[PDB]
Amino acid sequence: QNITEEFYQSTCSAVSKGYLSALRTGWYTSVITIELSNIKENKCNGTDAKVKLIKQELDKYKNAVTELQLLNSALSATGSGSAIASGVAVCKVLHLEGEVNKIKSALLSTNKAVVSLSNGVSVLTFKVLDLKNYIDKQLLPILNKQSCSISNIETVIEFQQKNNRLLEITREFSVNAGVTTPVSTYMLTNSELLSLINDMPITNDQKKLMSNNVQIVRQQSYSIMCIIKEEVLAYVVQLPLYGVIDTPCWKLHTSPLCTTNTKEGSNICLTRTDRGWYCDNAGSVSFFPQAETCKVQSNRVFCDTMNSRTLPSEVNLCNVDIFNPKYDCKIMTSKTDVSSSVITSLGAIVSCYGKTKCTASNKNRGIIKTFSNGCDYVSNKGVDTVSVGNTLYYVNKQEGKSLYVKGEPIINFYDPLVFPSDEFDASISQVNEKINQSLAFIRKS
Amino acid sequence: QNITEEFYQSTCSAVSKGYLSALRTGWYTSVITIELSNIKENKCNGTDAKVKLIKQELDKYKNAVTELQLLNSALSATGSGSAIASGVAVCKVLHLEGEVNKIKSALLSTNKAVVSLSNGVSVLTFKVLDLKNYIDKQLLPILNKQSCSISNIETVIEFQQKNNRLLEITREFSVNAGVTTPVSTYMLTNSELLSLINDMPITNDQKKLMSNNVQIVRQQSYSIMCIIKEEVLAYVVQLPLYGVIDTPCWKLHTSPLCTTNTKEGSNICLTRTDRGWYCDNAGSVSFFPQAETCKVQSNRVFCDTMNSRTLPSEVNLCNVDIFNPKYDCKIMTSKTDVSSSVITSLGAIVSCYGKTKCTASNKNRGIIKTFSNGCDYVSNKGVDTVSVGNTLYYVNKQEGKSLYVKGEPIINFYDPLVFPSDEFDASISQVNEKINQSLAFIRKS
Amino acid sequence: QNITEEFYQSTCSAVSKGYLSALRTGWYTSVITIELSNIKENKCNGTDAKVKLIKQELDKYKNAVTELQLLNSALSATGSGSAIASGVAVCKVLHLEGEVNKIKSALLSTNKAVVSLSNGVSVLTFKVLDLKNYIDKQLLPILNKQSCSISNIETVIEFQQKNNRLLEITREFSVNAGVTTPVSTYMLTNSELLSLINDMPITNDQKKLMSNNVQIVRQQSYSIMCIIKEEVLAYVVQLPLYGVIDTPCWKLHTSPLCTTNTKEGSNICLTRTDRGWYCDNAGSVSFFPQAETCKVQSNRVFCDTMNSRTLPSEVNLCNVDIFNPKYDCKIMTSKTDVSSSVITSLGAIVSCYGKTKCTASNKNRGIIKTFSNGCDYVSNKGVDTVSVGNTLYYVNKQEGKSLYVKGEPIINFYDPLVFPSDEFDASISQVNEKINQSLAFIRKS
Repeated sequence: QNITEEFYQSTCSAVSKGYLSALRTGWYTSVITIELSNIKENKCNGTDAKVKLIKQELDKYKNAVTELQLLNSALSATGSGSAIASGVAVCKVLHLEGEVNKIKSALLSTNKAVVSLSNGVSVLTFKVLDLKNYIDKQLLPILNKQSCSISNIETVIEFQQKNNRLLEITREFSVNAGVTTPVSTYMLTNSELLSLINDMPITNDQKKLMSNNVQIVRQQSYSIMCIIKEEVLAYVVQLPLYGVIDTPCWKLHTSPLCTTNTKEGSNICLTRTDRGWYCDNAGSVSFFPQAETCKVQSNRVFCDTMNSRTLPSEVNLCNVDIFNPKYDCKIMTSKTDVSSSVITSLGAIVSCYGKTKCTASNKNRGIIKTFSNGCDYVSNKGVDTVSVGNTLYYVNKQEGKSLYVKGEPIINFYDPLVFPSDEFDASISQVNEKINQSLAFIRKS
Repeated sequence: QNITEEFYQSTCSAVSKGYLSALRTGWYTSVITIELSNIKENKCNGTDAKVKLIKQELDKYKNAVTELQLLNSALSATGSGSAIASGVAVCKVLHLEGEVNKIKSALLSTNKAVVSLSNGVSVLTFKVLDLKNYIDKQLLPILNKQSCSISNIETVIEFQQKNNRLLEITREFSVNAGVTTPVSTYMLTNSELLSLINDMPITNDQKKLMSNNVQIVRQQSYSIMCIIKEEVLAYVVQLPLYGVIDTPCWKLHTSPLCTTNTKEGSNICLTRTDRGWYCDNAGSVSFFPQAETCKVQSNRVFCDTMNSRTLPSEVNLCNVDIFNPKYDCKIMTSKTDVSSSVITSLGAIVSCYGKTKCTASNKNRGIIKTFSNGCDYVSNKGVDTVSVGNTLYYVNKQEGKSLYVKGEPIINFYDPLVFPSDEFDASISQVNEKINQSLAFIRKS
Repeated sequence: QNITEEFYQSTCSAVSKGYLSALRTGWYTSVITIELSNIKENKCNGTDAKVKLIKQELDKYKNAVTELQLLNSALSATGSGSAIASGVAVCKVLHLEGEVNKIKSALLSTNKAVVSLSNGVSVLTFKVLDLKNYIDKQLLPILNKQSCSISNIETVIEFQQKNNRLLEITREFSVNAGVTTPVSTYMLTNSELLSLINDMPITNDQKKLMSNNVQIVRQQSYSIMCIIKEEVLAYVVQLPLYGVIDTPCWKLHTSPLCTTNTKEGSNICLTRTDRGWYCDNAGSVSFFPQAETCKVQSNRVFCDTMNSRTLPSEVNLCNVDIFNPKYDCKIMTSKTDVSSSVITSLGAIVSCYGKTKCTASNKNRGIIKTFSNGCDYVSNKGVDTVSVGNTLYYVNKQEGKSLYVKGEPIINFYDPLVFPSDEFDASISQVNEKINQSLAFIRKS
């Protein structure tokens, strides 16, 4: 079994079944903190070049802290916006009153610890960088003098190494208005992310999914700059929670269906509008119109429910009978008979109209299929490329069976004289109720 | 007062009033220069590892300069494009003939100075990096020899520190075709940007707005690579000017309005198309259809006028009476009764149709409101989340009064048999003039 | 000659002729390899600060390698997707079985060498970094001991310099799901890219085009992370091939055309929908609807054929006679008489309707042209800016002749009572066949 595909010659559409859902439904916010060192501008009387490198290094530390302070203005938000709303809610708790002392006390003994906030949110806190312990115990005795004298270059490089992460975090936040996605390694390293997942209150099997797909979790996470307060810098990393797992998913590919009679071009067209990803979800179906929202790993589909529409489960009847009386299947009518192709999971839909050259070829055996006027389909078995006019498409070399469901093209059932041929967002019954309107004008006059 | 909100049950739309405009209307171009050092490839006879680090460091300097020279090809542009047209105009003045000597003479004594160009543009010039003074007075005597001998690692690190900014500037320009936005700290640091704002010929109050919102000025600025010429590298930072300030702004949220009779789904819908940001501007109204163009800070709305349409001030009458005879209010008709929600500034519009579960809940008190078939609205008072089907929305926790304007849903005034139910971009009178067309066909036959 | 422009008052459209095509039609994949050093975690007994800097430096090397290993999960793909399909095909060959040994043997003696793969693809292989030779011959004898003793800071900096490129490559790949575009200098330096172009099996003249436009080749290239296998890291840089060169290209600008009678606003509009870039290509015309797909250098247009539609060459007849019986010209009808402007290559189209102030001005001479109600056009000769309402447009200061083709506005030929004024995607004959439908209802009743 695994990934299969069904093409409907009747409706010029294909369905890629066999996928398993993982759907984002929740968020887990985590507060990542960096201890900072509050220091006044010292005046080391000596002009030692070893110290001058430390002084200008310290200025980059000061400018980064100041840059982070200029982003706190940023945080107030509009309007939906709901993607980071759970993380922004945590930043507001960090302001009052003040809640930072509880994070300092918990991270005073360790680096990763759980903290309960004043609004009930129990957050995993992390201490990824301790700049305060460094600059005070190893840089303070160098500048806290008249003259400078004792200073080594290993401390200059050690400072640049411990500093660098901060500069990187500030740089990413600066050119992203305080919110970045995906979450970079500098925002949260893999060892920190893998440890963070293992400590989250989630299922034992949900941990293995996020651990086996850490690169996907980053692409669906947010890093939100919160406060800079009392020798502490804090930002929230908002991790996704997948409440819908292992339910079936299928991808719908649609292409224009037009009549191909010998006339100059006076033909009627028809195109299904319900293309996108579909996944069973809580007795209904979550529909994702923008395919760029879902990321497919192998046979698994990672989507965000916030970018989805929920349809009745009867929406799948359009893939069995477009004229079913249970669900009014969505179509659109026009006369734009321009050739195009869609590359499916295990094949390619080709809508060839006019004088366009539509072929499917093998890279060593030449052309193996030529498409006639109308909507057709070819499997990826033996095919390497698809050519429509002057643009070349590459067929997916994924293994799987393709089922060609032969059927009469639906557009042939309509009389072109009575056909409403410019419906932008209609449906099957919506076209039928308009055909009856035109027939009433003609017969009863 | 401050931020308030009005919901119109009649038209399924809400207005978020109480905002204050800042609108970009102009540009201030500034030329940021880096003195470079023109050096031929020296052959230091010794293989000293301290010098080999300087030699490969110097190669990164040469490759960055060469990379900047490959971007000057880039600059010619199409086509609108008008965002950087004022900055590109300055780059063309820098080419002739040559104007760079005037920038060298002005920046020979200081770092920030005003320069008048050959085409009347008086530009604030900046000298942010002096690589020529460094490599000639501290790196030239090291390689300008047979053997190498005297060379310290502090000079190797000092070179990497003075170099780094340049490498960063070239890297950002390289992967952005010579134009970057927002303007990063490496393109122009905060102290440089804050100083640059204080020297601009603008109002005393306009300086405080840009100084208090430096992160917003960056997001609406452009860094444009100009020339590399005579031991000088120059690029233009194009800063925004806000000519419209403190005028009222309001955001319009619209949602589908459909009849909800018990039939299988044979209902007529209606949706206002004029959603977006609106701001009073010079006796008219600037309309921003793409909400992503405006950035809201607190009660202040930062927009770019180049991405806006100018409508008569009577367009606000659609928020008082959709049937007013002064302005033909824009709507669209369809039959897509699919449930959805819109999160407003101080609430949420919910369009619930069919069997979809539409609720609004508090995180500790449970469900506090359930939405019936039709278009309704709930305030953010006491509400934490909104659920429509399988997708969960977070309501904005901003403080403000919400006004529920009760009224008969406008869709109930239309006879479904005579209703043109697939108008993609129509209006109130446009639907009425089409209803009269259908009534003339039926009665006078 | 060179760049010229023709404005059609009849159809409210302008054509920017005189451009020369370069069209992507193929891909050249190149495997860029970095030799890595497989090392177990040593325990240098001494706590030497010079070695502690090497140890933490070595950890960044280990984390980057681990980060690259977490991206190999990523590679499986959907669905079209065809942009990197030729590069993904090479990554799959690198997996079996194993093909990496052939790359090691070829790059054992040199750095750039040609390799023939097991699936016939002859790929240019590159060895841009030799970390294995460094860490084994200069870092292994430092940590491969009890105690540590001999260790210099020049080796610490040398390691950071040789390391840095790798960290950069991993960072870009990490936040881009293993595929980056444009190809940065760290993925492939200019000297490497210029050398790579010179060794490709392409025409002598095609090499000069890619060498003279290396910044454009990067913007149309892809860097694809392949495998990490046997002390080797490999990623594919997918370079564009331009099979269509020096064929004519022209850009079509369209704007709404509406009647301007004195009524309240009861006017009919008409707008050509076929705007975009057009280039002659293999006896047909490649049409690029999204202008952001093509990049114009001087008079040369760089486009990707995968983002194009192929139309019959008769599509240009709409720029000579919109009513020609050979090609049914695509238009759309509405009543949205809102003022707007389009900046062409050598002028500006202005659609002024209602009470909107539409002007074209010179920066020193003031207003030089005021636009009346209707669709007009002004050349860039003497014009600096165009004002429509509250938004200001900058006209392109490119040199070239503009031809004003006077003609009766096409919208004046239609009777508003019989005009179908809400066609979303129609054509000339499509509107005529609908006008005849309404005339049959009225006369034969």
